[PDB]
Order: sequence, then structure tokens, then C-alpha cells
Amino acid sequence: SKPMEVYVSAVASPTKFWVQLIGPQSKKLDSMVQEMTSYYSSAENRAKHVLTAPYVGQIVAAVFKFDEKWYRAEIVDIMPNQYNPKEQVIDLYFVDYGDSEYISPADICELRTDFLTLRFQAVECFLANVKSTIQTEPITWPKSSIAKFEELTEVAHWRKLIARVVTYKETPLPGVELFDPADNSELNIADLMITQGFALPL
Repeated sequence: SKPMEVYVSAVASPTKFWVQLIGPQSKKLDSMVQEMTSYYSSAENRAKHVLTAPYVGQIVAAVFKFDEKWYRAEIVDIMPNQYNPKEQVIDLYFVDYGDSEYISPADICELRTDFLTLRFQAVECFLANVKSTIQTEPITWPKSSIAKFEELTEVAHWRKLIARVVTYKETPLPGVELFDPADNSELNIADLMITQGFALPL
């Protein structure tokens, strides 16, 4: 299996997380985020792309106020605002990173068409050859297993990892093996989790 340099950009669980491919793609992403952030920081530019008639599935531009950057995002739900009956709350999937956020429609614009050019950068994966420690079910990962995995991947802190795709599950979802080339271990991330009791094999 060919080693692939990736970042883990977002995590739900060891069996649901997102990677970005390192290379020409990651540099293009960085450039797009800057251009979209410059462009939509202008009230006059936003005025050209007023969000009207939003629908589930629409690809939009949205600012994440806490980092003040503008992102490509997919509307996955349109929900009531419990405090404010004037606005909805929009559930947005951030297509280049993999996190989802609840976002006010005030922070959303229609996406300028040319910003659609770049392939959506976040690739959803599961960690191959592991399962939850908890065998009573419906089961999910213990929060401590999720935190271990976030720590091992150093999610969203630009830690390069070496990925190999080794299986698939129901297009197919890729199951990957992850290795940290900067740690001092020959074990991959699945093995570290199993040997330390945060996951079980099979």
C-alpha cells in the first residue's frame, strides 16, 4: 500500500473522521480560504450573494466567527432557533475540513461559482481494524477513546500522518491505517489504541 501524507482535519470518532491530502491540494485549499475570506469580508461583496431560499444540500459560503475565516459549506439541516423565531439555525458541513457547525443565516452567503472549482478537500474515513471497547450495545466509542484518538492524530493542528487505505465499508467509505512519522514508535495508531486499551481488534 502506497503511503499517503495526510492531515486529520476533523474527528467525530475513530470510526468517523476526516483527512486532507498533503500536497498541491493543501496549498490550493489555503489559497482558496484566503481569497474567500478577503472577498466575503466586504459588505458590498456579500450584498451580491444574499442567501435567499436556502435548501438542504446547497453549497454556500459561511464565516466561522471565532476564527473570522470564510469556508465552503453544505447545508445539512435547517433548524428552528429556540431563542429567536426570526432566524433559523443552519447545520453546515464544512466540506474542506469535515467539522459540522450550527451557524446563523446572518453568517452565510451564496457561493461565487468559481469557488466550486477545487475538489472538496475533507475525505471521510474510518480507522481500520478496530472496534469499540464496549460490547454491550448500541455502541459508540467511549469519550476517552475519542479523546485518545484526537490526541494521537493531533486533529486540526497540522500534524502530518502517513496513511494507507486497507479496506472499505458501506460509494465506499475508506478504512485506513495511520502512522505518525514524528513520534518515536513503530506502532501505528490502531495498534497504539489497542495495546493501551482504548480499542479492541477485529
